[PDB]
Amino acid sequence: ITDSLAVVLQRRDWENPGVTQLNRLAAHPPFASWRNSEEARTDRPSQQLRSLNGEWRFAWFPAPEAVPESWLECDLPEADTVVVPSNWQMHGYDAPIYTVNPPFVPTENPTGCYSLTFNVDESWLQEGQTRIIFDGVNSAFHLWCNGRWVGYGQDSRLPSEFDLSAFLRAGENRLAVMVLRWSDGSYLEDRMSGIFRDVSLLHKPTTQISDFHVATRFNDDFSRAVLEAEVQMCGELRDYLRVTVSLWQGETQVASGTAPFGGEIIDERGGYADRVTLRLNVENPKLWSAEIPNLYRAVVELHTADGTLIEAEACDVGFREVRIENGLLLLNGKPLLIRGVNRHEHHPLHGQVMDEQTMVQDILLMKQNNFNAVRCSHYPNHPLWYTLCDRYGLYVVDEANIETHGMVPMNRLTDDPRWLPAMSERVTRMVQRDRNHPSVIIWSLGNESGHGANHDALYRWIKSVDPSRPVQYEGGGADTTATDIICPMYARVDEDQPFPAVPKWSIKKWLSLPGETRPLILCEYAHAMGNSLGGFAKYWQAFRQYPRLQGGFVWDWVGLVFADRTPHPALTEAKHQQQFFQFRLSGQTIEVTSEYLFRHSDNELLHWMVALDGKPLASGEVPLDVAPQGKQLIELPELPQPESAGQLWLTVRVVQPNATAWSEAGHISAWQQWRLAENLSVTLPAASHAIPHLTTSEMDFCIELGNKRWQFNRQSGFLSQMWIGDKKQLLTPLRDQFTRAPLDNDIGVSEATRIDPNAWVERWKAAGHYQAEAALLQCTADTLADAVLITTAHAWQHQGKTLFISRKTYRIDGSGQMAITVDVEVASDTPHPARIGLNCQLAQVAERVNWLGLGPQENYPDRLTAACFDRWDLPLSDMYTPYVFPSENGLRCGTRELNYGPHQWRGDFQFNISRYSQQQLMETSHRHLLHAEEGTWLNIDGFHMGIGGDDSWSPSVSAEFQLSAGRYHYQLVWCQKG
Amino acid sequence: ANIETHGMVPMNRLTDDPRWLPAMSERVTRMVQRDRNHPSVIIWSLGNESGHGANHDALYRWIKSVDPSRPVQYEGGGADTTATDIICPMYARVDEDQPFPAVPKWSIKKWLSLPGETRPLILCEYAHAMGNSLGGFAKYWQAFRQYPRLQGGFVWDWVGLVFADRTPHPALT
Repeated sequence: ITDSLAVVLQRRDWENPGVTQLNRLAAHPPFASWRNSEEARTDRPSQQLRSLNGEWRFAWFPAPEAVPESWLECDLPEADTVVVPSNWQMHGYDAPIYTVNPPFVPTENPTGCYSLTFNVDESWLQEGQTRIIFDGVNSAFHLWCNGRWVGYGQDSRLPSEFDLSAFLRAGENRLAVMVLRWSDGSYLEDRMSGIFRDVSLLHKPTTQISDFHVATRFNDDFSRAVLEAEVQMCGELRDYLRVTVSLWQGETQVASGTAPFGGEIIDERGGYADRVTLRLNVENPKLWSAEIPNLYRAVVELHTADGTLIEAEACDVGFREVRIENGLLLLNGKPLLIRGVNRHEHHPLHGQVMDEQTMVQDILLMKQNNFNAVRCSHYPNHPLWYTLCDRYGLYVVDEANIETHGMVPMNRLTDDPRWLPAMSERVTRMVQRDRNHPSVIIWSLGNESGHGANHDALYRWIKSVDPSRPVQYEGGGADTTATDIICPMYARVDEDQPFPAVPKWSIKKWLSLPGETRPLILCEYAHAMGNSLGGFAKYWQAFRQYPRLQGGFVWDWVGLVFADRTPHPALTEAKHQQQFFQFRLSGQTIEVTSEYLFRHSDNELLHWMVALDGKPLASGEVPLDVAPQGKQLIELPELPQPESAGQLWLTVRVVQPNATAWSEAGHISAWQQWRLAENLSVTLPAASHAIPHLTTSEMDFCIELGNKRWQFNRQSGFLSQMWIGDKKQLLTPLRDQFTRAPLDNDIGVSEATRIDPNAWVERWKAAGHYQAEAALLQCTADTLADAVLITTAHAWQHQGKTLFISRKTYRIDGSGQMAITVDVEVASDTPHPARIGLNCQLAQVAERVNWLGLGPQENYPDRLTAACFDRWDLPLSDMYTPYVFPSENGLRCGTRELNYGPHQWRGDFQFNISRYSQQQLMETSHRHLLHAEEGTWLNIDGFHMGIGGDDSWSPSVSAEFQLSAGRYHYQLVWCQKG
Repeated sequence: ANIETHGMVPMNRLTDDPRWLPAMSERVTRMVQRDRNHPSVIIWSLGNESGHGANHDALYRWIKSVDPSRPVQYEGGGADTTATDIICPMYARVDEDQPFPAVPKWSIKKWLSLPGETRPLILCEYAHAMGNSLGGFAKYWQAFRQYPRLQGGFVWDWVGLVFADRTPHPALT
């Protein structure tokens, strides 16, 4: 018959861009079909919305032409039971991976056959309309109900609704869903097939609310608002039908309106008889923002003239105005600063199935790290996400599910009018679904699809239908006519990237180009792959200095956190750079500037502390009373002035004494540190009575002092062994190190098969930095009046070229201390080294690492503003960052003192300490393959290269963070317990 | 024009007074009447350091009516008033803002991109050459070459960059 798979799978609707759906209902805001208005007002669950999530029968087939006809009537015997909201590649049916003919898809199209057997009660079948809703099905699908074909759907990321009234019988019914892995829609979504979102049954009355959308208008000072609500009905029109729209603040009704159906005259033929526009006046409305997410409840009742209710719908309403004025994006008249992050829908252990608790955890983490905006990365999200962003407060950019980055002209589809219908569906249905949410402030036309005329047409469509929101689009150079905002991807603060026909100007230069008036917000910046986010403070200095630089979205929230939502160290950096209080020090006065636009600092307390080399001396706490965008002066008490040598540090932090909806009591939101005053140590070490004794064989230099011994290998010139009593302290000799295990930013997109030679790791490998051999040049050993002096000279050579020369002096005096001075010259023509330091493997393993230096968390020369100077004590495992792909990690900069076991190192250095060598980190592909080595590897660097982070496919370490000086000096004193 | 009232304490006390409009108008109109035929003259300047009054706007409009072939520039009242076709700051810096009250000296890069600003920027005075000076000149010229609407400037005091006997200062190199 006509419902057999032979007839249905004959036109190949999945290989036709002109067919994106069959028998699919219109798009609309989410509906519950409440039959009592009190349940709609309180958002209570509706008896008319029945979830079909749960156990479904599933079968897998290599191609759609391999499914037996009997599947249409009876469930297959070998079918496996699954939970329907899921991806079938989480169950071992076909292999998904991360990674040609625009209309055609491969003939071997993996096919999932879902089926459900369910009861429909008689009341639903007696009257009204029953529909099935698929919140998301990846690629395309065909639907059968009790063996009769219903319809066809595409656009995985938006709901597909089908009228099931004529197909449902009494009692048991069977739904059969054939889901294809690829369709023509895959060319706009350029894996992970299946029914990955919720499946529901909705019952509406015969006459019903088919649509409704709300808008807010304000006077000049936002003290008066008009809420306009347009309501569309479908069904049989009657003269007694009424629509009431009521607005509620809590349990208090603030406005209400009622009217029959029939709108104003639109043109010569009249108006809409099935539509009604109600206008509600709200005096002094509580405005919605991310800082204070004030919400109202709008209840739309379709009833009769006498008063019996037919059906009720409801939504949350936020009174807020978004507009671009004089080149500035304003919310409620104030210029926004977007502290945004890009976020994909990725469950920690369920693929693309997003549940409520994961969303709440993510929102809490983002708000706790000073994010106020989120970008729906390249497709519309679960509808619950927008509700949660309304309720907690987060600016949302809603993005159409259009992504054609694989195209070689890259606008081949988006400049073709034959693809205009498919793109128009993906834009219009998203706008029709999500236009009522106050959190959604910007529409995005999609991601990386070039710039065609379809983009301009859809941009103009959105501007006509919804003028309340700006439209942004990155594509064709991030500044085309299809965007209201210049929205570059990974443009840099100061350095231009003049690519042909799509240059990435520096954002400062981009703002001032001839004729350019628009605000600039980066849709993607600060790529967080691996050990990254160097140079973030430069971006935020630019954001705060330039009015039309209004922020951006950091790429990949999850990423800034691990899959289990464990935070990356760079997240701390972001939290510090995006904090809402800026601090200035002048003498003994702290100026606190609030970066809040709307809220007073009513839950803010300023704690301060003064410390000398990590030892606290004075502290206090001052309540903050700062108006939005205002300033508060805090005069400090007379600060201590110690006579003891050391450097005075003043730390201030902002604490929230009370808990909020998103933070616990005592939450730290902002902080800042200053150097107050330094006293130089002029006290001399008391002269010792003993003198270290030197013994010289041809093999080694041996120095003895009490129970301590130092042995230098004369063949190699390096300190080879150390003895306390009779215990050897070293496993590997202390030797110069100029390389690091490459980071994701060092590697770039360089591949073993496809080498990119501009990458840092490629330049280091070609120069022979990893294969350079140390050759001893001079070695002298002398006894002074009160010490022993060892001097060595080493040259590193590769293929006849000297890359580095290291000259070192070792002074061992009568107190047991060993001072090491290192002077290194680097050839100007070799690539700048990743580091200049010393490396050794300590024989003993200790539980704790103590250090007077910067920050508790890993910090680097170009990512260290969020670290504070103090005395830190951590477990050894806390000194290693478990990046998925192993690399150099765990460095602590600005370190004056390091204590590990019985060993102390003093000076001015960076260090990392771990159980993994740089060699093992380089040669291990995944972090689970790492194995702890016998002792502790210590890397003490005098100098270290920046890590970059602007992007991960080109060098991004700024010149001020490269080791280009050519000559380098450092000193470190090594002593033991005594 | 030979208009310079930098000693005034409101500093636009004379140039905002209509009783001084005739005297200023003579100094502007007679200069334009004398020098309008020279091809080397490409920009008219309304004077130096006189605040910003309504007389400046009136004389700017006069020049635009009489001689539309040349742009009119004026530093005064913040170097970006309605009496100038060019943002012409005095000694504004490449990267560091100097936010003085009511006459801020923005960084030139920031000055270009202020909301609503469309004009080119040319510094009428920069790189003060008193004594051993001209450090940071390369920063100015890196900014000039990077930014299209940063179109250069005039170094202060040719003679100065040279001594009185025209012997060259090292910074001239």
